[PDB]
Amino acid sequence: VLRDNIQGITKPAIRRLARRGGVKRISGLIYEETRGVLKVFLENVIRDAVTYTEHAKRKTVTAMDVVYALKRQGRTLYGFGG
Amino acid sequence: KVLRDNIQGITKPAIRRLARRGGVKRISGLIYEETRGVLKVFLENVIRDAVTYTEHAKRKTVTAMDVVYALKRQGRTLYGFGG
Amino acid sequence: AIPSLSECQCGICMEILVEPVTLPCNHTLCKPCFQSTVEKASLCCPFCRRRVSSWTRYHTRRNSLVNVELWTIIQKHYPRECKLRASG
Amino acid sequence: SASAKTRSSRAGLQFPVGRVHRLLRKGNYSERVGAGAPVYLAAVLEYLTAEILELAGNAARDNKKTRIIPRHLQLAIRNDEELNKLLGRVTIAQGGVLPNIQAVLLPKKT
Amino acid sequence: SASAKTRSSRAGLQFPVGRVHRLLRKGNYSERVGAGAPVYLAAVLEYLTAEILELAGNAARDNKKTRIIPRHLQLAIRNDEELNKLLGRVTIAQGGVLPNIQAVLLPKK
Amino acid sequence: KPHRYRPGTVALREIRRYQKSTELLIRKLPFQRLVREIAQDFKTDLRFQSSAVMALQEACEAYLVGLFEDTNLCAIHAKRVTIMPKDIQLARRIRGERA
Amino acid sequence: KPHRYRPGTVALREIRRYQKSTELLIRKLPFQRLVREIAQDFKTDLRFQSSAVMALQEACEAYLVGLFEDTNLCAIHAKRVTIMPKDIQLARRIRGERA
Amino acid sequence: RSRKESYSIYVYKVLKQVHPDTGISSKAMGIMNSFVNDIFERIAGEASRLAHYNKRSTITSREIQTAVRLLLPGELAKHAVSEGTKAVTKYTS
Amino acid sequence: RKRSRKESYSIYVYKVLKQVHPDTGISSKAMGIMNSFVNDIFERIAGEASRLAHYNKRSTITSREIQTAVRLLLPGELAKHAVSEGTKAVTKYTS
DNA sequence: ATCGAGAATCCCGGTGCCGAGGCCGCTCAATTGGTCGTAGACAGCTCTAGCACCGCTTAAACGCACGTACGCGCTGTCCCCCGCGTTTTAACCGCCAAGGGGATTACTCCCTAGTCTCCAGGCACGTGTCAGATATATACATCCGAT
DNA sequence: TCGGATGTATATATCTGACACGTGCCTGGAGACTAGGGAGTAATCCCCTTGGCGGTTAAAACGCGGGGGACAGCGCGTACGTGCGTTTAAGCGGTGCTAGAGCTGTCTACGACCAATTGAGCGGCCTCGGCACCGGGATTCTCGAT
Ligand SMILES: [Zn+2]
Ligand SMILES: [Zn+2]
Repeated sequence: VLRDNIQGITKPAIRRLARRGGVKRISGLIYEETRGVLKVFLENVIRDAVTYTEHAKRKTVTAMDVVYALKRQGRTLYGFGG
Repeated sequence: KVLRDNIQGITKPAIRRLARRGGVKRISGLIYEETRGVLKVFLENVIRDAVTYTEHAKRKTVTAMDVVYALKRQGRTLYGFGG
Repeated sequence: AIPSLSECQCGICMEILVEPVTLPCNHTLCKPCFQSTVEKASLCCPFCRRRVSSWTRYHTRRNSLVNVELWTIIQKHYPRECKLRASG
Repeated sequence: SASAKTRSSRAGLQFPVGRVHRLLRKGNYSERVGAGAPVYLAAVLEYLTAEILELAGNAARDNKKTRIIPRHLQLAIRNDEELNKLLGRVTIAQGGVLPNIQAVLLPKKT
Repeated sequence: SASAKTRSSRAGLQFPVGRVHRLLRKGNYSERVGAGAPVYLAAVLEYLTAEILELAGNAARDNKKTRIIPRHLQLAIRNDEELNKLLGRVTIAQGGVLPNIQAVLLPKK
Repeated sequence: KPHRYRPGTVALREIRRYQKSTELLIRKLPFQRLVREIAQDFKTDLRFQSSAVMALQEACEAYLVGLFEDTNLCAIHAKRVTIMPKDIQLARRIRGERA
Repeated sequence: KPHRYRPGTVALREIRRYQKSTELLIRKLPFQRLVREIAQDFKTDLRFQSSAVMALQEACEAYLVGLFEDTNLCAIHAKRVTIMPKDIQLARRIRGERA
Repeated sequence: RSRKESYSIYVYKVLKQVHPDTGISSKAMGIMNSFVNDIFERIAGEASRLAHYNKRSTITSREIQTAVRLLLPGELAKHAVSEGTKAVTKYTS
Repeated sequence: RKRSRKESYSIYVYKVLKQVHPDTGISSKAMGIMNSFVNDIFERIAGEASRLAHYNKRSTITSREIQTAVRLLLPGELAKHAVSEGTKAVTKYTS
């Protein structure tokens, strides 16, 4: 059992992602909010993916079910099948 | 039966009323031009979709059901006109 | 006006009120009994047959269906008798 | 339930079952339709309709009216967020909007 | 043209037609499929594929590389206007992002 | 002493009046004429069911109401109470209807 | 007299550095550990293949980059260059996932 | 003439079963008819896509179950699946 | 045992690439992206045609179904070019 | 304006390595042919709602004048991310292990498609009537210049 | 803080047309029986996924100096809300015409369906070069000094 893993999204990783977005200056309060919104997005996507997988009586998830879950959220993705 | 610049038919008080339903107090004087523009662009998109549905069925009049179909195709599904 | 244990008996299962929940109709029933009468039944109040399904969602999203004041009163007046039902 | 009655009554539901089964069969969703699917779908529809109708009735009664109008449906859908999350993209004819004003827009207490 | 050959060749195409016809039939979209619909669909698919590969090849040549990579496809999709309008929403894996800096953000003396 | 309200109070009053009410807000004849203009620009000699025009107008008011909510809060983001065009272009850009 | 750049110039250099690049940004192992967190939260005893978590990372970083584009636009709206909370909440509503 | 097929009477019956006093206008009845049709289309399309994904060819009950779980948000989905399974069991027995 | 059959559009994308740029190669990842793009566009067009056919109580997916679906789905100039080239292809096939 | 030092960047060359592409094997899906039941094209007929016009009322738009809220620019202040230098740690690459379940095949059965007959639930139709729109008269909440 | 002024909520008559209810039938729904194939279930196998070291080291944490930028306040001069008189064109009503939507019936060329068939295309292996990368040199923004 492991817990308190939201901090795995480190400071410079968030800085680099926001920087790819063309952002220069980032206030110190941005990072916790980015962690929160990322957690919500993972919750939604994982919920859909595990629903798909549990349906097919498979106890391991696959990239096909992940991309299906993305598509169902109106977030279709290319590069892993479909 | 051609018509002239009826985009002015969407009068200033109409935009004012829509904005008041939009929860605003203060309206910039030149808001109206781009509000008309965005209304217009939405209109040719929806009318194109409805007209091509109507064309597909050998029909020369657009029905409300085609309109709601077209709105549904744009992620703007509508209720109260059948279907 | 504090009712005795007889009125503290749940109207359906004839058992005491444990973690009471208060519907808008002031009708109260135990949480195991509440679950048995909502998830396994037609989502109706066990007493007046009222459907508080919207209320159910509204107060289960925040997990605030429990009426804390009544539970505190009961545990103040019947601590051990309520602890009797804790074992299974 | 071994009753040889209509499937809606046999299953305890109130929406039709034969109609739903026909629509599933003739809607081109699969070449084969399971016997238990139409009743399950009718039950889901019954739940959603019952929820929205009771919310609209509560809204109308709170408005001191005895007949649900589209405004009542709009108010019931928007006031709740669960249904609003389910019905985010939809619009209702003669629906209107929730009466609200942003706190900054409110006048200062002078 | 009346010929005894593959339907793609008879239509002068390279995308499969019998396979596309099967996916129209066995894909459960209607119980009956017209004879000319799969040909039209294959033609449309070939046109779109040819256009997107042409743009990707131009981008790759501008990048001094003679091989197509997801970055080239991402650049080709984003830089085009109508292809963007068709595929603006979707995200491409390993595609990066357009080089784009806001004018206000640009340095000033 | 003529009576004149302070600037804003009647604005809030009519905001509340229009929000609580659900009547149509755009005159139907000009909207019908404009829709006919767009149609004849697309194809000539089309006919319009009144219900179709009603559906168009309902969709239009829904669009404008949503866009005005969005642009109002975008404008108040910049410590302002007056919505100017740049609010509208930014709101449409970040919504993604113009890219 | 040690060399010292003015604040922002190297930030712009690596604006270009991470836009002309295509590699993944979030560190792989902590990210997949977080994914496992969420999975075991929703349903216990779940196993992942590498392609699944790679696709998850792809979607996650695409979403975050788009959100950061939008927040940069919002910050530019308020005549600011430092992104702030309120920018993020405004973007999150305006795209339509929170209301 | 031709016969028109709709859910008007069923919606009225459900409303009277819930609200034995309040009526409903024709426009609201059309709203609910279109609503029922829309949810029908959403769930049926999701179930068809889902069955195609697993290479099945029959919408069993669990197909609609998973479709409702995916489409409806969590708690509404919970109550929906609960009494849907209850109704299916009642129909079987 | 023998492995199952996995369908892909690799060869056709390669053929059209050679027809457009005769000397340009393509990577496996780009090939998979192109395959997924073809699948997505095919699904979109076929689904739009399916709903359109169900809309007018029809039972056949004719060429007009696909033509109207393409007109609906692609933007203006792309739709016009696709319609023109598809009409050319179908008339050549039927001739 | 200028010029010079200093990190950072573009350009050029050699090495190499794995993967993009080509070739062989071959299995099963597209092809062809013919047949038959029918969805659809087409001709015909009806009659509804769409179109077009008229005239009247007045609701609303429009324009002007005005007074005032505030959007924006400027200034000053402070404070707190940025860039850099130093230290630490877990990511990471490579290798190794176990088992477990995803995937595959083969068998059996029972569950739904299909057919036919029969029959009543719902709907197009016609009819009564009260829920709510509309007008008029009230009291009351809220605003604003002024105390 | 306060007393008119004004828009808003409230109570009552009224009257009307959409709403709720009776009808017939008929057309779609229900029931019985058959057939065949889709799906479940047993087995199994081998691909891969989790867990595990262990050395390295690139990147993350931490500290610190400070200078760009956020933010509060001032001031103004503009732009716009407010209100009133004017004009205008929408909205309602009523009527008249009919093109075209909708419905019916008929005939057939289109397309589903099944047996035979053979080559298009995919699986597995081999290979030669396109680009990754290290190493070096010229170029090139960037900052301080006047
Ligand atoms: Zn109980
Ligand atoms: Zn009760």
